[PDB]
Formats: sequence, structure tokens, C-alpha cells
Amino acid sequence: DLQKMVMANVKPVELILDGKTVALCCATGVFGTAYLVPRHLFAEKYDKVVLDGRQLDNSDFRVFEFEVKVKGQDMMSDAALMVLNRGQRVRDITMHFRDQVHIKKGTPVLGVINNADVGRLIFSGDALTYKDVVVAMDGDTMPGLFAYRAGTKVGYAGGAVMTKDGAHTVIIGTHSAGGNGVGYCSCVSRSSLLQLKAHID
Repeated sequence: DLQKMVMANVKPVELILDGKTVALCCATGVFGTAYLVPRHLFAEKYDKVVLDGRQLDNSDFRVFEFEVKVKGQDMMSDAALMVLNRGQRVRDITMHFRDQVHIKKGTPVLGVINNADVGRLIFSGDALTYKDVVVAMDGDTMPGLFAYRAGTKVGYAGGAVMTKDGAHTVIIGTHSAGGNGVGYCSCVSRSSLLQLKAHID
């Protein structure tokens, strides 16, 4: 039910260069024209980018990078924010995130995915614990992640992951990376999301 309203915001993303599909992932709308996106992809180069079929050029959107406090230290989240100069409205789902969430073990976990490989998919998983920092093979550091047990191929990055606490269904952040039957999300705080909605509305 809520799960679907998250999907309404999730959109297939891709990165092209010289005509060939170089990369592919997801992005989740949070408000207005703001989309949560895997930062470690805008690092490596792109020519064109497709969001939901829209043939975007480089100069038509702008990216916001955030820092996170991991053990009282300041690192740059792998969850970035792609904002279109002009585009379509997504729902405000920023109201669903939180800030001081410590999720219990074994709890269910859902991963709303929408891309060009699989399509509009959801998956299930189990909550493990908080991981401080995770480093990729090329050095794409991913701080403040959250570990959950589930099957996650490539192109799931950017999808929206939601769990439970009490009677509430909280969105934690966006799926970042994984493999080995385990997955990782860039933990995103509501406070952070609101302080940017102020600056864009």
C-alpha cells in the first residue's frame, strides 16, 4: 500500500556515453523534482543520462552531495541528490524518513526497485546491524551504511529500502551496493532531507 506510493517515486536510471548504455540503476523521488541517486556513478563519466525515458543532457539537472556523522566524524554519503532544472513532480515522501533510527535485528526489509533490467520490482530481506564504512574495489567509499540480508544484483542501487519500528514504516535511505546475499543502504536522515527541501521547495 505505502510500498506502492514509494514505487510511484522510483524511476529507471541509466548513464550513456557515445550511444552505448554504460551504466544502469534506480532513483527515488522524495519531493518536487529531487531524486535520491547513487553518487558513485556520477563520479565515473557520463555523456547523456536517461530518467524514466526522458533523454536528459548533462546541463539539465544538478547534484547535491551530503556529509554524514559516522562516530562523530564527517564523511560524504554515497546517496546524492539529482535535482532537475525543469521536470515532473514526485510525491513528498520525505515525511516518512526519520533521524535517530536504530533498527532491531531480524526484522523484515523491503527494497523497491525500478530499472531497465528487471523493471518495477520489490524484494524482501532481514535487518542485520549498522555498518560504519564500506570501501569499493576502486575506492568508492560508502559511509554510514546499513547491512541487511537479501539477494541484490547490480542495478538495484538507488532503490528505496523500508523497514518497521513500532507501528511505523520508515524509509531508511537508498540501496547502495552489495553482493554475497547481503545488501547495503546509505542511511539517510529526515532532518537532512528537510534542510534541502527548504533550499528548493
